[PDB]
Amino acid sequence: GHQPYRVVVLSFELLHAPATVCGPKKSTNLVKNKCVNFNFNGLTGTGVLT
Amino acid sequence: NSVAYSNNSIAIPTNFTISVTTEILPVSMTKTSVDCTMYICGDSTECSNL
Ligand SMILES: *[C@@H]1O[C@H](CO)[C@@H](O[C@@H]2O[C@H](CO)[C@@H](O)[C@H](O)[C@H]2NC(C)=O)[C@H](O)[C@H]1NC(C)=O
Ligand SMILES: *[C@@H]1O[C@H](CO)[C@@H](O)[C@H](O)[C@H]1NC(C)=O
Repeated sequence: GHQPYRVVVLSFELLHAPATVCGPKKSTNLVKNKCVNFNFNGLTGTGVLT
Repeated sequence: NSVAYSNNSIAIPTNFTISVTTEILPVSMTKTSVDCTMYICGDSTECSNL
């Protein structure tokens, strides 16, 4: 318990500004006027884009 | 007000009046319907499974 340790703390803030940091993911094209499930910067759902 | 009481006096009307009033009563309300899955889970399916 008395030996030294090393600490690294990572702090995240949620999406309020445009996203800058995130992992690898390929992006497809935009499809509209069709029921489809989407993913915009990490938020999921299902609907129609217009 | 104070009407005068007497043991040898009476009052009798000599003219009438035709009156029309109005009465309002509710009868029915709005018929609604709810969908549990759409209201609670929305588009998710794991929530429906739970
Ligand atoms: C009973 O009441 C009616 C209603 O007010 C009287 O009729 C009115 O009489 C006056 C006076 O002659 C007229 O100016 C009106 O035009 C009449 N009609 C209305 C709708 O007011 C009637 O005269 C009364 N009866 C008695 C015996 O007094
Ligand atoms: C009637 O009324 C008068 C006055 O209120 C009262 O003096 C009398 O006793 C009553 N009865 C009769 C029968 O007059």
